[PDB]
Amino acid sequence: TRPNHTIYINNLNEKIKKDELKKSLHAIFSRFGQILDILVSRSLKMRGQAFVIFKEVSSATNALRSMQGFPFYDKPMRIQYATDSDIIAK
RNA sequence: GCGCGCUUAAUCUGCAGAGCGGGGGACCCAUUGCACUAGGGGUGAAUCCUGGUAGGGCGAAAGCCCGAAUCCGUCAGCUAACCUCGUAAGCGCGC
Ligand SMILES: Nc1ncnc2c1ncn2[C@@H]1O[C@@H]2COP(=O)(O)O[C@H]3[C@@H](O)[C@H](n4cnc5c(N)ncnc54)O[C@@H]3COP(=O)(O)O[C@H]2[C@H]1O
Ligand SMILES: Nc1ncnc2c1ncn2[C@@H]1O[C@@H]2COP(=O)(O)O[C@H]3[C@@H](O)[C@H](n4cnc5c(N)ncnc54)O[C@@H]3COP(=O)(O)O[C@H]2[C@H]1O
Ligand SMILES: [K+]
Ligand SMILES: [Mg+2]
Ligand SMILES: [Mg+2]
Ligand SMILES: [Mg+2]
Ligand SMILES: [Mg+2]
Ligand SMILES: [Mg+2]
Repeated sequence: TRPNHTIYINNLNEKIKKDELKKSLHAIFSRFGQILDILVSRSLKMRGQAFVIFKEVSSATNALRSMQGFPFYDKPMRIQYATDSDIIAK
């Protein structure tokens, strides 16, 4: 719940492949600001989740506030704030 | 060495078939998971608590024992089709 450069999204449709999911997430979130990276994994623990890392925290906050609850692949996205991502911390 | 047996998927036929087993792997169902570095998982009865113990083997029974080892490599839920490998080894009696 603490503001971060990286936003954490879950409740995502697990049938959607990594490439397509990342492409769609970039498509939707790039309008809020420059995206540093998008981490997606389909492992047992990490599936249904994604990490969108923004260049600016303001972008992260606006994206989160704006896309909170968005119908994405027939499921409402659940968005919270990320610890800092390795790319940012470094 | 051979004849019965025993744990085990570990046995038969002339490296390969048959038989017996292990793992991956859709739809369906279940899973809401804070990652970018031991974690997660598989064979087996062999797991846990600080000698006990879950769980297993022989035995009609009472009783006697095991309660090991090791591997995949950061990854594996269920799962037809399908893809794959294993068929090592350790003993008890007799001649
Ligand atoms: N899969 C398993 N799960 C749990 N526990 C297991 C197990 N396999 C074996 N055990 C236990 O550990 C001991 C190991 O015996 P092993 O098979 O080396 O050696 C055995 C066996 O090779 C042989 N044996 C046992 N019963 C036999 C029988 N009825 N006929 C012929 N030979 C027998 O003589 C030895 C006597 O063993 P014993 O039964 O006193 O003790 C056995 C058994 O109690
Ligand atoms: N789903 C999974 N998740 C995580 N790790 C997994 C896994 N599946 C397999 N592994 C591990 O990786 C190896 C893969 O070889 P595979 O299981 O084909 O090779 C196995 C298997 O094909 C066969 N096997 C194992 N247990 C068997 C059994 N009970 N009956 C018949 N064959 C068996 O012999 C080999 C034994 O070697 P081992 O099991 O040490 O070697 C296994 C195991 O250590
Ligand atoms: K088991
Ligand atoms: Mg062969
Ligand atoms: Mg099994
Ligand atoms: Mg599976
Ligand atoms: Mg038996
Ligand atoms: Mg899977």
